[PDB]
Amino acid sequence: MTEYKLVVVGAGCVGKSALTIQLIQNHFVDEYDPTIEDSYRKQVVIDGETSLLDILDTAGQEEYSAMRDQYMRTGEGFLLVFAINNTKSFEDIHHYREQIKRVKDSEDVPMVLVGNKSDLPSRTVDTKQAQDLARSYGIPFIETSAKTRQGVDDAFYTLVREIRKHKE
Amino acid sequence: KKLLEAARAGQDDEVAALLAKGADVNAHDTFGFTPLHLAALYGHLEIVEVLLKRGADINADDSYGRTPLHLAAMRGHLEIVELLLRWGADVNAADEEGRTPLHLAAKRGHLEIVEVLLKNGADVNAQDKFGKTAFDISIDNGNEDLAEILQK
Ligand SMILES: Nc1nc2c(ncn2[C@@H]2O[C@H](COP(=O)(O)OP(=O)(O)O)[C@@H](O)[C@H]2O)c(=O)[nH]1
Ligand SMILES: [Mg+2]
Repeated sequence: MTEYKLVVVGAGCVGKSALTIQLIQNHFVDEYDPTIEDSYRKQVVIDGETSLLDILDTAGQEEYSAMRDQYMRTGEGFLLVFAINNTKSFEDIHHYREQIKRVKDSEDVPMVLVGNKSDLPSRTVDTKQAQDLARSYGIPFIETSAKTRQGVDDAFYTLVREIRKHKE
Repeated sequence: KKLLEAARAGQDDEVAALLAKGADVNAHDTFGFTPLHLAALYGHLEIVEVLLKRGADINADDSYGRTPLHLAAMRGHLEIVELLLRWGADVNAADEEGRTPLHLAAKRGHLEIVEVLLKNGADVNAQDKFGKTAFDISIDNGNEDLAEILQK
């Protein structure tokens, strides 16, 4: 097999932990601790090849961590998450992408834009802005919902497919 | 519910009042975190002592199979690790991936916690569900001090 490093980044209370737990365990957690940062491992078959994925569920940037920095400097794929009903999270995506590019020397870093909480009828951000931003960055954009599990696997599979493209 | 928030925040008088009021010491949220879990994770030694003396469970698991010793080792709280060890916590527990607290401590890079866990007695070569040991983690990270401690 091959090991693919996937790093989930974004603002707070956007649903990173919910998405990671939904992928790993196929179960939606109503409430999770906002400070726990941990690495999970899964073995999945994409297209016609089996592989192993290790995912770091980032919590924040409050204190320096050696493991988090090592993952940031080594992780290949990045999942930039934001919530549709909050616009500050959407604004922070530029800063997150700039930080990722700066730490990773910004050659061909593969990233995927993710819109979570798409099962709520109230939203301040529309698909037009997110799609335009994703096309400006030249990265795929996927809408996700951790409650209905729509797009949970599609986002990670698109990220690994983009990772394969960078190596190829 | 009030006990969980009081333990997470770090309130001594509130926790004592809730315990004297009849709040259960083994309450858990959706994932499975107990007041001892949160107190060990956030670093409130006095609350951990009070909960242990009250009759809490020291080998309780969450939905991923992690014990309070796992959280204490992954955060870097030495005193809480020692206190949990002195009351009989399983030093060789395994989560849903079969990760010993030694694995978490070695991956984070907490050399002192590694030394304490080794002194309390724990096998160096334990394989998880993915065929990995602490020495392999040290090789992957490349830390010289961790490899020196493990090989000796
Ligand atoms: N309705 C809905 N709620 C969500 C979704 N994702 C996350 N949440 C809620 O957001 C809350 C906090 O999310 P959290 O897991 O802490 O995200 P994190 O802070 O990035 O780790 C949780 O209590 C979830 O109930 C979603 O897709 N739909
Ligand atoms: Mg989280």
